[PDB]
Formats: sequence, C-alpha cells, structure tokens
Amino acid sequence: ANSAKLTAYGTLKSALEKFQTANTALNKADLFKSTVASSTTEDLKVSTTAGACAGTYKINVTQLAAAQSLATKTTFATTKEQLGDTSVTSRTIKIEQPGRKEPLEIKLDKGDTSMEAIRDAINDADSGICASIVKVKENEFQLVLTANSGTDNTMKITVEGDTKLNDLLAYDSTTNTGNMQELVKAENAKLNVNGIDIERQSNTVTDAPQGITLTLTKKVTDATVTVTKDDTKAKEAIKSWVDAYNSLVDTFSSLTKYTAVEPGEEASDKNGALLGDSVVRTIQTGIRAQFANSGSNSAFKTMAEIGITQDGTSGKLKIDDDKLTKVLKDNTAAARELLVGDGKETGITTKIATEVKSYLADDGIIDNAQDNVNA
Amino acid sequence: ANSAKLTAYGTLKSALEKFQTANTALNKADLFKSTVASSTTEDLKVSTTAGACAGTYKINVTQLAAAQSLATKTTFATTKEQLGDTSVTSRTIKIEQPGRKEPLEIKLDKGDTSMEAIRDAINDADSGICASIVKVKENEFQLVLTANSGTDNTMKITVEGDTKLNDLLAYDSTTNTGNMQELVKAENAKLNVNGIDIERQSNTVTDAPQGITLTLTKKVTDATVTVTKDDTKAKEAIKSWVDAYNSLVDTFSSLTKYTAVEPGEEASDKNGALLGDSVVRTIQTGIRAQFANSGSNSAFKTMAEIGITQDGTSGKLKIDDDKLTKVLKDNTAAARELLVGDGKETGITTKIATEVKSYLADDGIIDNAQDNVNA
Amino acid sequence: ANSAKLTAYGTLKSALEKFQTANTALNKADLFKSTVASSTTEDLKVSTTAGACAGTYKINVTQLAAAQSLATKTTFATTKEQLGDTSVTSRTIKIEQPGRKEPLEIKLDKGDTSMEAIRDAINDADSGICASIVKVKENEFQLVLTANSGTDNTMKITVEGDTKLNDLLAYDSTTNTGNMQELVKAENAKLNVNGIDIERQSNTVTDAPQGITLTLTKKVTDATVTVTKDDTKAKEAIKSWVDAYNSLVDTFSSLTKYTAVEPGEEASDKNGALLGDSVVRTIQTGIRAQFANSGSNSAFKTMAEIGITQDGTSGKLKIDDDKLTKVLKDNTAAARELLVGDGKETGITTKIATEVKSYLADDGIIDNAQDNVNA
Amino acid sequence: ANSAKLTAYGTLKSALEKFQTANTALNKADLFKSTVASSTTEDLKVSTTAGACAGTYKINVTQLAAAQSLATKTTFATTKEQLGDTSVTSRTIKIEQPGRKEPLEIKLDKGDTSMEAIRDAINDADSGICASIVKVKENEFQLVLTANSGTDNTMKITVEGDTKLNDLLAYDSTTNTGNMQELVKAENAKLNVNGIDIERQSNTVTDAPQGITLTLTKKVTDATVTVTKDDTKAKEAIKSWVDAYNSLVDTFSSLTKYTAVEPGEEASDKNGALLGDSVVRTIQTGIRAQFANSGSNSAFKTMAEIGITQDGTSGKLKIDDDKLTKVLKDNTAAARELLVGDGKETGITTKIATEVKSYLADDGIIDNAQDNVNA
Amino acid sequence: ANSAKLTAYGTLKSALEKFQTANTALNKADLFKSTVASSTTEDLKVSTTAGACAGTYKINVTQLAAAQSLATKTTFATTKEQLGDTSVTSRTIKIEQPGRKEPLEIKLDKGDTSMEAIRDAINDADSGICASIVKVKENEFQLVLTANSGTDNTMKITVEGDTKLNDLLAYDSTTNTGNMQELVKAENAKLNVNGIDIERQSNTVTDAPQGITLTLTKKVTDATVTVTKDDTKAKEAIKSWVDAYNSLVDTFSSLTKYTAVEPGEEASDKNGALLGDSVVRTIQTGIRAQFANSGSNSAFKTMAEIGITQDGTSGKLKIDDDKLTKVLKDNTAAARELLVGDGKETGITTKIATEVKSYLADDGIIDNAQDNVNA
Repeated sequence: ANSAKLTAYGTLKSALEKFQTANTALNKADLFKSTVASSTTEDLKVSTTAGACAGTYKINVTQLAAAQSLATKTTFATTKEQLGDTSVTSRTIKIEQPGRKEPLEIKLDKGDTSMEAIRDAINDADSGICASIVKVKENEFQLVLTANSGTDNTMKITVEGDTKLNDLLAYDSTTNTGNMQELVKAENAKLNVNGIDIERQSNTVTDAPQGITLTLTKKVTDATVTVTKDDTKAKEAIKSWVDAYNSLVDTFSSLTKYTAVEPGEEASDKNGALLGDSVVRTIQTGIRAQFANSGSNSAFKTMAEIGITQDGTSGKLKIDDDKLTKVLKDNTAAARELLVGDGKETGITTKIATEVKSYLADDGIIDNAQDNVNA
Repeated sequence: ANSAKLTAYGTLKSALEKFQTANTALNKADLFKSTVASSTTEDLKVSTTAGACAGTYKINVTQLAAAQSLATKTTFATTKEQLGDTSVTSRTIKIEQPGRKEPLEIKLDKGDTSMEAIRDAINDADSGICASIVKVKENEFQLVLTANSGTDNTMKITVEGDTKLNDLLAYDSTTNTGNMQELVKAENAKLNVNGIDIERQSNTVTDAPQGITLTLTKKVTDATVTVTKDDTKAKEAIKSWVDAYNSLVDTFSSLTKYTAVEPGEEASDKNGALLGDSVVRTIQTGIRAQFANSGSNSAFKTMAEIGITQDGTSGKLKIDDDKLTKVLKDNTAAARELLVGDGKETGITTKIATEVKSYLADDGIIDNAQDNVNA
Repeated sequence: ANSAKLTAYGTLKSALEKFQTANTALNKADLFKSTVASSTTEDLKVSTTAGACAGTYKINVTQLAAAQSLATKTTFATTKEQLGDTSVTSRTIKIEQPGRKEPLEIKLDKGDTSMEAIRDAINDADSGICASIVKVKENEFQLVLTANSGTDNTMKITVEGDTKLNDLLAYDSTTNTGNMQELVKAENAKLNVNGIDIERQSNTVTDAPQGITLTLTKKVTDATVTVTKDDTKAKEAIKSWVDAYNSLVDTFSSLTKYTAVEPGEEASDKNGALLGDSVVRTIQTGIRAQFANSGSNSAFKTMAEIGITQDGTSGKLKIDDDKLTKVLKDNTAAARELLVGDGKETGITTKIATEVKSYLADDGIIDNAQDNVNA
Repeated sequence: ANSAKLTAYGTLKSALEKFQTANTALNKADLFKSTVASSTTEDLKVSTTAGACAGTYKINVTQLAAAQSLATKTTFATTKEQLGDTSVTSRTIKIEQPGRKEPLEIKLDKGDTSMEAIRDAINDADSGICASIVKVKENEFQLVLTANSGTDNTMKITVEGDTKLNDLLAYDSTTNTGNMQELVKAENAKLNVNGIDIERQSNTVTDAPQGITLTLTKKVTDATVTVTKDDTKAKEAIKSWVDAYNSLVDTFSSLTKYTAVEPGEEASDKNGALLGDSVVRTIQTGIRAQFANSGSNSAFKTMAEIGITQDGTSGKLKIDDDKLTKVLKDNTAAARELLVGDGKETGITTKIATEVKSYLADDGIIDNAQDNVNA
Repeated sequence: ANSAKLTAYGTLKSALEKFQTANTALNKADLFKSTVASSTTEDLKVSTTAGACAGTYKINVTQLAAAQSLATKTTFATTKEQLGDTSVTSRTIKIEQPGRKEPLEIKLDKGDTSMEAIRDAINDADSGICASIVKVKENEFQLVLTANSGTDNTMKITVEGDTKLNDLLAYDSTTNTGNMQELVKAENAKLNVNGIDIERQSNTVTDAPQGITLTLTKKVTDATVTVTKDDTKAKEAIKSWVDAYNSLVDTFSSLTKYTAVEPGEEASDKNGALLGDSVVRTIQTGIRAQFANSGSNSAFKTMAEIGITQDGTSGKLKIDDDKLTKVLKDNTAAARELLVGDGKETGITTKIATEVKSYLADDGIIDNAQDNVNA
C-alpha cells in the first residue's frame, strides 16, 4: 500500500524535474530577439546572435589584418648546428609588445642554441609569438618568428647573457632597426557599415552593429548584408515547453488516475496512488494560475488569446500553430514581455521558473512531504 | 448481437469522418488554378500561388527599397554613462511617421538615460523603429535608430520634459534638420513588368500581375520569368480523394459483408452487422448519384468520362491516369467546372461535399439512427 | 487428386499471364532505335525519343516566341467598381483569332461589369486567352488579357450589346487600332540546325530532325548537340524478358516436377500435377522451336549466336552479357530485325508474342483444356 | 562414417574452387600497371587503363571531327507522297565510300518511293549512313542522309533502274556534284600531345601515348593532363586474395580439426573428417612451397619481407598494410615480377595458379582420390 | 571458486590491455600542435600536419616542375619490326643522371630490338625512366622515354655492343646532342611564401614553412593561405581516453563489486572475485595519484582544474566540456605540458603511460600474480 505511494511520489518527482529542466531551457530570453543574416558575396561572412537591428547594411571591407613575422639575416647548414656560445650556461630572450602588461622572457640553456631548440622554447612560451623553420633549399635554413594580428603586437627583441644570440635575434620595432629582418608587417582591419567606420585589430569584427559579427576573408565592396527577424527557434522552444507540460500533466493524471469499480470489489492496481493529494492539487492550481497571467503589460494576458488551449480530460495543451505563428510574427515585444518581461516578477516563463524552483526548493512543500512520509 | 451492431455503427462513423476530412481537403479549389514559375537569374525570386496568367514576363528591377537609419552626433565613453538629466523623474520621446495614425510615445525614467536603457526602451516600443549601439573603437560609442522600408516611414523625433535628451535625439525629417545625423535614407522599390511600371514600399512586390509575388535581391535587367500551368498537386489531390473513397467503400462493404452459410447454421461473426440498413443504402445511392453530375456547365457530364471507374465487387475506384491527365491538361476550366463549378450548387466536389455534410450534419439521418439505437 | 490438378492449372495460368505481360512489354520496338543527346550550354534543352540520326548538330536559336498581351488605357479605383452599363441585362464579347476556326464569344450579365467578373469569365473561356489584374499602386488597377505564343494567335476584340464595355475592351489587331493597348507583341521561334532553318510557333521545336525535340530558354550560338546510340533500355528489356522466361520455365518445371519414389509407395505431393499433359508439352515445344527463328532476314538465326543459352536441367536462360552487349553495339539494325523485323510474321519478339497470344487466345488450346477439365 | 568423409571431400573441393577463382581473378597483371589521370579543363576527357607513362601532357585540341550529311534540293508536301516512278517494280541505290571494301546497295520496291520508306530502308542498311526527315514548316519536308566521322566516309550516291529517284538522290563527293546538297562537311580530328601531332578520324583519340584515351568535346589550349601511378586496385586485389587464402586455410583446418578426448571416450563429432589425409597435406605443402618463391629475379623473395605473415594456429595470413603499401609504392616493377614476372615460369601468382590448376584439373590428385573412393 | 578467480583475473587483464591501448593511442603528442589550413584559390592545395605557425601566407607559384621526355627521330612501320642488329646476341643501354649514384644499365637480347621489347625492358628497369609508344597515324610509330621532375634528372643515353641501336637511342643531355629528340624539357618549381623564395624539384613543396605542404596545380598569384589552431582531434582523443578510463574503472568495480546479503546466506555470484586484491588497489591508487600529478610546470597542477571530475560511486569521469574547450583554446602549451611535457619524466599522459606499462610489463605485479596463481 505505502510502497505504491512511494513509487508514485518518485515518479511525480521525476516528472517535475523533467518539467523544470524544460522550463529552465525556455527561461533564457535571447531566443525572442533572434535574427538571421545573409550576404550577396561569399567572401564576407556574417553571424548574428541577438540584439541585431533587422535591416540592410552596405559593408565595405577596406582592409584586412596582417600579423608581423620576422626572419634571421643568415642562412645555416642545418637545424642542429649551434647558433650561440657553448661556454655560457644560460641566457635570456626578452620580447616587448605594446599590447602586453609585462615583457616576455625566455630562458635558454647551455647547449640549446640550435634553431630547433630556440623554436621549441619560443613556441612553448605561448604568448602570441610562434616560431618556425624555413628550408629555402638544400644546406639552407632560416628562423621565422611571428606575432598576432594588430599594430598593438609589434615586438622588440633583445638578448641578455649572450652576445652571439643577441647578434642574431635582436630587433627593435619602434626604431625599425635590428638583426632580424621583417617578412610581414602588421596592419589593422578597417571597414564601413551603414556610413559608420569601424576599426579592429583582427579580422573578426564584432560590434559594428552591436550583435552582428563579421568575418573578413576578402576585400569586398558594397556587399549587402540583410538581417531579418526569426522565431523558428522561439516557436520550437514554445512547443517543447508545451509538450513538456503535457507530459507532466499526463503523469499527474496517471498518478491520480481512478478506475470505477463495482461495490464490494477489490481495489484495482490501475488506480493511481496519488489520489486526493494536497501537494498535487496545490501545484496544479499554482500552474493553472500561472496559465492566466496577471500583472503583465502585454496586450494578450493568456495563451488562450495566443492560441494554446488545455483539454480538461487529457490535460495536454493543444497549440494553434498558425495563430501562434501569427501572434509571434506580428508583435514580438508583446509576447516577449508576456513570457519574459522584466525577468524578476512579471513574465510567464520567469514566474513559472520561480514557482517551480520554490516547489523544488529545499524545505519546500516537496521536501516537507518527503520528510513527513519518511517519518 | 447488439454490441456488434454498435461496433459496426462506430466503424462506419469513423470511416465517414475520414472520408469527410478527405473531401473537405479536396474542397479547396484554388489548386486547379495552380501555376509554377522560374527565372533566368538567381537574383530575382518568384513565387506563384493562384490566379497567375501563364506566360513570359520581362521583369526589370530598377530599384530596391532602403530603410532610414539615424545616429547621434556625439561619441561617448561607454553604454552605462548617463546621457540626460538625473534630476528629472520622467520624460517623453515622440516619433512622428506619415504611415502611422497616431504618434509613438516612449516614457523614460529618472536614472535610465544610458544608451543601453534608451535602446531597450525603443526596441520595446515595437512600432517600426529599432535601436542599436555602435562601437567605433575603444572608448567610442554611438546610438543608431532605424525605421522600416518606404518613404512613408521617415520619422521626426522630439523630446518632452528633458532638454539634454532633446539636445541629443531630436530630428526633423520634413525639414531635414535635427540633432542626430542620417545614415541610411529611405527609398521606394520600382520595377517594370511586361511594360507596366510597378512601385512598392518594401522589396516584396506582390501585385504586378495579381497572383505573382517577386523578391528583389539585386537589380536585374530583362530577366525572363516564365509561368506555366501545373496540375501535379491537382492530380495528387484527385488520387488522394479517390483512394479515400476506396477506403470508405471498402469499410462499407466490410460492414455490409455477408458470407454464404448453410441453412440453419449460426450467424457468422464475419458477417457485417450493417446488413439491410436503410441509412447505408441511402448514403451510397446518394453518393453514386452525385457521381452522375447534373446541372453542370462542363462539357463532360460524368466523372466516368474522365477515366475513373468503380469496380462492382470491390467498390473501390480505379483511375485511368493517362486519360485523367489528358483531360486536365487539355481543358482545365472544363474539369474545374465539372468538379467545382460556381461552388454553391454545381460541381462534383461541391455537390459531394454538400451531400456528405448533410449526411453527417447534426439531426441528420446518422444522428437519428444513433438516437433510435440508443433509445 | 483433382484439386491438385486444378491448383497446378491455375498456377500455370498465372505464370503464363505474367510471361505474356512481360513479352508484351518487350514487344514495342521504339527501344531499339533509342538515342541519348547532350548539349554544351545549359540554355538549350534537348530530348530524344526515337528515329534520331546520331551525330552532331550546330543549333543556333536566333529567336524565341512571344505571346501577345493587351491592357486597358484607363486605371480605376478598385476591382469591384463597375466598368459598363447597369441597365443592360446581358452583352457579348467577341474575340477573333486567325488560328481558330470559330470566334470566341463570352456572355456577360447585368451587374457583372467588374474587373474581377470580366477576368473570371475570360479565364473561364479557356480558349487561349487569360485575364489578370495589375495593381500599379494604391487606387490604381488595370485589366490585362494575354494570348498564346505565335503570330497565329493575335486577337481582335469587339463587344455587342454594350457601348461602354465596347469603349473599354475593343481592339483590332489587323489594323493595329483599338481601345486597349499592346503590352507584349507576338513573334515566332526561329532556329538553325545543321544548315536547315526551322520556324515554329512556340519555343518547343520538335521536328528539326524528326525525332529530336528542342527547348529554347535563351538565344544560343553554335551550341553543339551530340546524339549517340543507346541500348541500356534495350539491354534491360532483354534481361527482363530473359528473367521472365526463366521464371515461367521454373514454374513449368515445378508443375512438371517428378520425385523418384520406391515402388509401391504413395504418390508424393511434391510431384507436379501437370505431368504428361498435351497442352503443356505443346506449349513448351512451341517455345523451344521459336527459340531459334525461322524466316528471319538477319544474319544471326538464334540467340545462341548472340549469347543467351538455356540451361538443360533448370531450363532458365543464362546471358553472356559481354557478348550480348557486343552484338547490340556492333550491329543494331540486324539485332532489331532479328527481334522485331517487319512486325507481322518475322522478328523473334513479334512472332513469339503472336504464338503466346494464340496459346492464350479465346477458344485456344488453353481455353479448350480449361473447358474440358471443367466439363 | 563414409558419409562424413564424402561431405568433407565436397567441402574441401568447394573451398579449393573458390580459392582457385580468387587466384584467377588475381592472375591478370594489368592491375600492377595502373594509372590515374586528370585534367584542368572540363572539356577534355581522359581515360587511362594501362601502359601509361606517368607524367604531364600539354594537350591542344586543334580540331574536332565532323561527319558528312546531305539533303535533297526539293521540299515536298508530306512524307507519304511518292518521290519516284510507280511503274517500276524495283530499283537499286548505290553508295560508295573510300573506307568500305564493297559498295552499299539498297533495294527499293514498287510503291515505296515515300520519304518514310526510303528513310526506313536506309536506316535498315546499317552501314554508316543514317536517314532522317526535316519539317521546315507546314507543307514542307526534306530528306537528310548522314555518314560517320572522318574523311574516309565521304559518300557518292547513284541509282540504277529509276530516273526520278536518280534525279533526286544522286551525289558525287569526288567531283562535288550531285542532286542532293551538302549540309555538314567531313573533317578529321587533330591534336598535339607533348610536342607530337596526332590525327584521328573520330573524336576518341586512343594512342597519342599508347595507353591513354582522350575525348574531345571542345577545342582546348594548353590543357595539362597529369597521370600518376596507382595501386589501390592492386592493394585491394592483394587483400582479396589474402582473405581468400585465409578462408581456404580456415576451411582446411576445420576439416582437419581435432579435439582432444579422454581415454576410453567416444569420438567427438566436432573432429574434422580430413584428419591425416595425403591429398590435404600434399596440397598445403605445395602452397607453402609456393609461398617461399624460387627463381624470381625480384629483390624480395617472400611476402614475409613484404609484410604478410601466416599465423600457425589459425593458418590465416595477416597483412602489414603500411609495409605492403610502402613496398608497392617504392618499387612497382619488383613486386610485379615477384607476383607475375614473365607470366610463364616465374612469378608467385603465376606459379600458384599453375599449381592450383594442376591440383584441381582432371586426373589430378582430387580426381584420383574421388575415383578411388568410387571404386 | 578458483575458476571465478581466474575468470576475474582474465577480465581484469583484458580491461587493462584495452586501457593501455587507448592510453598509448593518446601518447602521441603532435595532436596538440594541430592546425588547419585553407586557401582562397582552388588551384593551390594545402596540407598541415604539425609544427605549423598559425597565420597568413601570401603564396605565389611562379613556376611548376616539368620532367624531361625524349623521342626518336625516325617513324617505323609497326611495333614488332626490328630496330637493331639480329646477329648481336646481347647489348647494353646506359643512362646517366646527375641525381643517381651509379648509372643505369639495361641488357637487351638478340631478337628483342622491337619498340615493344625496348619499352617493356626500360619500364621494367624502374629507375625513374618510363617508356611509351606513340601512334602518330597509320603506319607510323615513335618511341618516347621520360624522366622524373627536376633538373637533377636530365639523362644521357648511350649503347654498348650495338651500332644501330646506338644510332637510335644515343642522347647527350650535357651537350644537347643526340640521336633522339627532346619533347619536354626539365624545370624546377619556384614559389614565394611570406617574402621567402622557395625552390624545389617536384611540385610538392613541403618545407616553405616547415610543417605546411603545398601542391602546385596552377600558377597562382597572391593566394592567401590561412592556418589556424585546431583541437577537435585533441578534444576527441581526450574524451576517448576519458571514456576508456571510465570503462576500465567500471570493469574494476564489477570485478570488485560486493552485494549486501543477510548473515549466513550463500555467497552471491554477482560479487566480484577480485575483492580485497593488492594488485587492484595498488594500480588504482597509482593511477589516481597520476591524476594528482607532481613535477609538472603547467599552471594547472591537476586535471580536475581542467574540468574532468571522477564520481566516487560510479568511478567514471565526467567532463566539463565547455571548461575543457576553454582551457585548450586559451593556453595550448600549458595543457600540452600538463599532459605531455618533455615526454620522459613529466606529463600526465607520460606518467600514466609509464605506470600502466610497468603494471603490464613482463615480470611485473600482474605477471607475478599469474605465476603465483598458476603455481
């Protein structure tokens, strides 16, 4: 007798957890301000997440971003040949960049003055400089050191403790003098969006309109980027939450299912163990009150106006898909305020999340019911 | 004995409901005036639903539609900095557009003069103006307000209650004066179709020929849009309705199936419980008479001329696909009048829909039979 | 005992029906003269069915076909506004075309002088004229009437019974005068194929070489259309006929299968009930004799030369696919005459079809056997 | 007892037949000289089978091949109209071509002087001339006769027995005089491959390098066709043969499988019936001797050097795929000689095929064993 | 009882072998230095394996590589005709190349002076020269000999023992004199990458930056090749190793599973036979200490900081995928040192590989346990 009650309690808890997970998935409001963008050219790339003013942008990519890469002035026999003094036990390589707070220091050992060793140490630094070796032809090799993109990453190199390695790797970017040689010079990205000039370090421009991120593969002219509203994710989330509510109420009805029996007959095992439970009735009444919104500033106060209606017998909400789509498309802000609102007290999603959290909160009605049952 | 009769009644009701659903799906008549269109270029897009004169249109997209977007004249330190007086408790922002009946008013609070707050309020208005923030570079920000497409949506902005915010957001489009600056100027879409000039607000042109909707991604010249008649949807609907009628008559024959038995033997359960019933015979006779169309203006006076013939033993219709396709292709209006007609009195589909609805209507022969049986 | 005989007779009848159906599918000889075509450009489209001289055609599409479409000289307030006298009870619209035997007459009612009503009536005519409405802008509407393609479809319009509608819709194409206005003027399609000029009405040219149908989407110059022989359909049909014969012979062998048993044992049910039957032996002997052709003018007299040989024990044909492909590719007309010939007495497919039909014909040996068994 | 022995003999024979089939599939050596080609342009097409010198060919398609097609000088009313004398019972049409050994003769009947009849007869000739009918417009028709590609197929036509048909179809290509008229003039294909000029009749060039076949869809300039070595087919065949040998030895071990039993116990039915058989041991010893190649001129004497090693317990070969690929890629000729060689006495595949055919041939060890068993 | 213990030992050994295989698969460290490259043009092809400096390279393909191919000066009747003296029993063909250590010698027999025989012998030599036959037209043939790509493979040919074959095949590349003729002249590949000129023999350039391999299909200008860091392989390997450890711990817990039973009851079969085993506890403690690694120079001293945490009850690791991705993306060298390090003494993967190898090493704790059990 009590085992069936405990099993019903566990099933109800599992269903409530699933419904809470679905509602939490619905909670985030970035889906309502969802846009989709496209461009005429295949060079420019566009990505929009939220907060994008739907419209048309004439995006001109007047420039791309180049890193800085430097190379030695001397070719060598191979990689393993020594490029510095072997009598010196240790030495330091110092690289100064305007965009870093403190200079970069690399410690080099006694016999590790081979281009392979220098390259491995510098690539192990992992602070915006990367090393490579260039094989021009047979019996020729060069060392190449590269920065990241932007004029804030031009670099000035010096060596302390050694003199030959300082005769090799010393470069001064501020004075444009050094023992290395410049391969690739650093530049900034520059574009024009709807009459506003935008400058960036890299080629991933993110706040020309705040909310739209561009990618500059090639220089383009008068490329049209069109951004439109979108709610397919919004409607999919709405239907997912509706189906989760349907599953939850179906589980509640099954746990509260009662089968008519003849007088004097034995109790059927098909009967739900949650018949006449105060917690179930309280939770269902709270959710039903959540259905008819109060305190919202939206024009539509209920999804009955939106088009979602709950059948009494089945307990499953049925969606008027076309009318819901019309409501979402015509007035986005009204639906968003109805479901989200300020996010603290108003908004159907917000209030339902708060109510379900309170129901599942510690020392709540569920915890008290469990304590009473286990007592 | 009576339980079998009730089961047969329920099965007949379900079969008739399915047939009525299929017939109602068939009832929609725009499928006969179905066309399909295509263009030479991939810039112009075309969509045709109904009422399109099949032919060739030389469509020149001489212009596209631009919205209006405005921006402030001052750059600021960040978003959260205040842009208006803090001693003022509340204020009003008024936007006047020719295409709206009443002006747009936005209420701004005391400490909410930050570009984020203004942007959120204006995007919450949801009346054809959208707000965004532009990050030119580090320690630079702009506010951008955008309209919709068309010269009917140019806007004039003023502020009541505050003076700094009025020194910021006030624009006058009629006089081309203001405190903001124009980024994108509004224009109308203009195209030429078969020698007729068409002007629109947006870039979705819908009534150049009434029934064909164009989409203007790029300016195109002498693009050929060819529109041809189509009946694949029509023939698919015809086959679907015929197969639904086949299923209906198969269910009827099963419910009226009589198996030969030796005299004096018990009643077989395989025998349909609907044997010798007036309702079934009356409905079948009515449908059969509906097949023999009367009063239609079409040249073909019967659906048998089309090519679909009903087998006597099975009762399920078989379609001569080639002859039906020939009839549909050669004379579309004749077939449409034969099946649809004026939509009130004549037409095979219209007569059949009316008859089946009357059979399934409340207080009809089926409801009377149910009342008699349940009594 | 006799039940097994009847079952075997029915199985043989079904197998013979299937073989006859497959042979009838094989009978048609258009597959032997099968070609496949292609073009260099994607504007021109090509379709070849039969009787096409394989080769190369330099096809120049010097012109396309334009229909004729006319429009009114006056714009109106809307569709529902009346266009003619309301006191007149009925009136007639007459359209004369050179390509039609009798003029087109449309009857218009008393209060049905709205552009919607005229448009619906003319589209209901369904005689090569279609009606549409054009919305230039707000509070502007036009009526447009369109013909089909070709100079044989230019039309002359008049109205009898009414004077205002005659002031609206009257056009004279012969004199180029009227109350309507010309939008699209009619032209003929003109192309050049292998030095021969071809003229057509529409843009579907079908007899430049008799057997090849072109489609003219855009004007093209020196497009090369290459047409080659093809027998993949012929090969697949040959395989299908061979497999059908294999199935038929397997069914015959099963119905004539005899299982060795010890003397004095009972008759096995595995034994075919068609053992020692005159009709079955006669049919099999006829098929075996017609396997090798007599009276054919082809160099090869049997498919044993071609490569298809019947196994002794199983009786199912096995195909030497490589040798059959070689025979088909090297000599097409020889194999065609060998299978088809004149189509009356010679040709293996034709005379086999005749023999099988005579076997299955009414009052034939099969029907006589059925009558004798049922007697 | 003997039934199990016969079943084991049959299973061994089936396994040996399958292994022999796999070895015969492996036998052909064209897989070792396998190349793959590609081109820069999509006009030129390339196909390589064997014997192709891997490298780069600059192929210039300076010309394509045109057939010859002729047409009559008179247009007619239709096809069924007679084009020749009806009093003449029969007549001859003679076509002479330089590329044919004997002239082409067509016999025409009394009333068969219709363009349809002439066309059908000439298409029935099937000797490089094909007939077609051209419908210029209404009440106009032409007859067109076409050759194949190459200047060796220009044709000269005359008629014996009739005068009108000779006034119609007589053409002289040598003197460029006739009653027909030329539509398409015959030309030869000309291309340049790696500085060598190649001339052909058709547009399928096959021996510019002997082993590479080109296809000339359009005139191309400086198209680079690169041909590289390939062994994916070779390695796949090697794996297939190795797995076939694995299956064969697995079957042998199953038929020679022995299970240990306790003293005094009954013989296990899981034991193979081929335990201690002279034929099996002899065949396996011969195969293992073939594994250790002798007389080969290759640097490698065994696939153990290549990477394929035979496990003792399972008896199935295990392949070092990486090492086998290395061996195949580095030295193709060495592996080819090791497996194939001259194809008569040396080569592992050759010797294995000879040994297996000798084992499975009539009067062989298996046939002798079966004869002894039947004795 | 002991059979269950042996089965548990075998299961533990199999699970540990699988975990060792997975950890050895993870042991390879070049996955951490994984990059992905792309180009703007479709001609140039790019591949990257490891050690690639992420950035942008402007690659100009100023030249491609051509092999050398030579041909005879005389055309012949066919292939089988003899091209040399028949009285000479044997002769030698000598080819000298700068890029080979010793000259190439081909031995030719008495009657084997046919172009087919010479071609087959030279293609059988397989030392960078390949032979082909060219059919210019009917009754014309040429022999063509081709080298490989690069000026180091120009070849000089002479014949010893014969005078006619030496009159045919003798070429001198150094002096540009000979009896053959040059078809294709040899050249070197030349490109420019980020201001560094690169020269190669073939068209597969591999060390312009050491780590990026280019393929030069066509001459390209200012092609941008962008190379970015990548860790999808890294994260997939990490997750695969984590799941392998999870499965290993699940197997361990199954072999150490203990089920609570009533006192005096029989031992459950579900209880693992490895309960209270020193080897299992030692291995698990060692591996758990390996996660809590010491001596690593990485900023994160524990893998738990990355985001992968082991549940006590289940023993299977749960991965914080987002935090793992952030850790890998932000600091690649730190994670690499944490897992790999120098590869000898530090690095979690290195420590775990050493520990598991020692556990599974011969004469180890597992081998000693097996020896004790089998004793």
